[PDB]
This record gives sequence, structure tokens and C-alpha cells, in this order.
Amino acid sequence: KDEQLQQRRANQRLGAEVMSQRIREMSDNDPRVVALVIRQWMSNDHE
Amino acid sequence: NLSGTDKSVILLMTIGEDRAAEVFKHLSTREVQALSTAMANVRQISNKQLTDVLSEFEQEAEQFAALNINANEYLRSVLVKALGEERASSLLEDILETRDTTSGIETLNFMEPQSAADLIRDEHPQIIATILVHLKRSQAADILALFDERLRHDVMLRIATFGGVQLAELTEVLNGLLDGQNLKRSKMGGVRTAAEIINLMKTQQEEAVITAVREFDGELAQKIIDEMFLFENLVDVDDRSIQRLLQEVDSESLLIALKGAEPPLREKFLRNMSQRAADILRDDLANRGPVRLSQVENEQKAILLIVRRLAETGEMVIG
Repeated sequence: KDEQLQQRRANQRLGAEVMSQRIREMSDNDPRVVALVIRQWMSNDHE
Repeated sequence: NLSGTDKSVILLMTIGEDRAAEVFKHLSTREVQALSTAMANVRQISNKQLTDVLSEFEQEAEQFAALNINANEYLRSVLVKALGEERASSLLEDILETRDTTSGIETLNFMEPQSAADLIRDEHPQIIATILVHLKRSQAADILALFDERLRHDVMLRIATFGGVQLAELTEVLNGLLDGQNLKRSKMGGVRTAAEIINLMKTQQEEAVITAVREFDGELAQKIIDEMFLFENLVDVDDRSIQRLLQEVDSESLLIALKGAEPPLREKFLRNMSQRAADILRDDLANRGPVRLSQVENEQKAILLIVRRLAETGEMVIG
């Protein structure tokens, strides 16, 4: 299962990427707070 | 869609309050509040869109504005400065009222003559006389016809007496009349809408409310019943019109609605058939019995809907 272990290492890299994506989402929440509120309203309307 | 009004709206919501304030002071309340709402809720923003907006503004600046000095924005102030430097008489302000008055006179011509009359009936008969003189002759004749006989004769007599052709008092008179239509347009009277709403209701409840309003005021109930009326007698409905509608309307639908309709209605509707169609319809009326009243009313409502569609087309006067 060395390939499965490599897949687990890839999953750990994906988890680091997910943390970076979460940081990017946090950055979107952080910079342009107005734009974040506008996107909140837009997602609510799309909902 | 993006109209010339809408292009300016996008320009304003893109640029900001610095020019929005001048636009508001040169603008009207509903568009001011529309741009305020646009600022409050905006979802028309794009990297290319904003640049295109700036380009469109540059086009307006090089064409509509033609890179000119403030048009009546800061100029009116220098005009007031010259007025102050000259005799102590605000003629420029009177000309400003005259500008609104002349625009209001044109608006008066555009807008409904009877509404103009009832907005001016309460005012002075000399006001009516001078405004009718200053208005277009056709609009004046329309308002004259819509006046009652005595008020109309008094208006024309005071038109004959009208020789003062006054001078800034006339402008503010029109300004007052404009302010009496400047208020929110409303026009939600819907003289037809009661009738329209009752027609939109069920037919049995329609008849019940017709009886109720007959008890309330035979006049108002009769008006409501007239608003219900839609192609019930040939002479008012016009045969050419019965000819044109019912060839557009499905023959089977007409048949189903007619066998539930009164024999006079059947005869007046079939009088505009092609004779083969009339004979076929009458033969099938004899053959089949009255189908469910629900379906009969559905066909009648379809007939009325097609009448409304042709009324929308406006090629002829329905009834």
C-alpha cells in the first residue's frame, strides 16, 4: 500500500492546500469587508 | 437593457457623490432615490465595465458636455452676480419660473385634458382663461369640450376679457399647477380596475358584488356592470369587430361558450361568422347538450382574454 501511503501524503498536501484555501477565504473576509458583505448578500439572493 | 437614462445612472453609481450631488440638485427626487438605492445595493460592478463607464463618461464630456463651463450650474450664480450688479430686479429668477412654466405648459398639452381641467377647475376662472390661451389650440379645445357648459362659457368669456397678458404672476400660477401634479403621480384611480378586478374574480362572486354595489349606489353599480360588459350587444361592439375577433378565436371555443350563453349573444356572435361556420356551430349546438358550466365559463374567459389581447393591439375600439 505504498501507493496508498503516497495518496495519504497527497491528501496531507491537499489538507495544507485546504488550509491555504481557508486562509484565502479568511483574506476575502479580511480585505474589502464591504465586498465580503456584498458577496454575503449575493449568496443569500442566490439561495 | 441600458437606456440613455440608464447609462447616466450607471455613470453616477460608478463615479460617486462628488458629481452625484450636482446631478441631484439638477435632477428629480425619484432618480435621486434610485441612485441612492443603487449605491445601497450594487451588483453591476466589473473590471471592464467600470473602465467602459469611464469611457462613456469621457464620450459624454467630449460630446454632451463638449468640455464646456458649468451649464447653469455655476453659471446661474455668475448670472445672479450680474443681476445683482444690474438693477435690483430678479428677472433671471422670473425667467427660471417661465422656463418651468413653458415646460409645464408643454407637459399640460401632453397630459390628459380632463385631469388638467379638474386640476384647474378649482383655480381661478381667469387662470383657466389665460392658461387655455397660452396652451395649444387642440389641447385647449379638448379641455373646453371636457368642461361643463357654464364653466366653458365663462372660460371663453374671460379669454375674451384676457388682455393683460401678465408679467411674472403667470409663471408662478403654472408653477402652482405643476406642484399640484408634482406630488406623486398616483393616478391609481383605476376607474376601469374595479370592473377589471371583479372580472378577474369568479363570475358568481362578480354577480354578488354587482348586486351589492347596486344596493350601495345604483350609479356606481351600473358603472361596474358596464366595466364587466364585454361584447354583449352587436351595435356597440361593432359587427366588423365581432367579425375580426371571432375568426381569431377558436370556433369550438366560441361554440362551447355560446351554448352556455344567451341566445341573443349566440345570434349576434354568429352573425359575423362565415355562413358555413355559423351553420356548423348552430348544428353542433343542437347536437351536443350544455357541457359543464366550468368549461363554458373557461371558454367565455378565453373569449374575453382574446378581446383584451386585441384591445392591446389597438387596431379597433372594443365595444
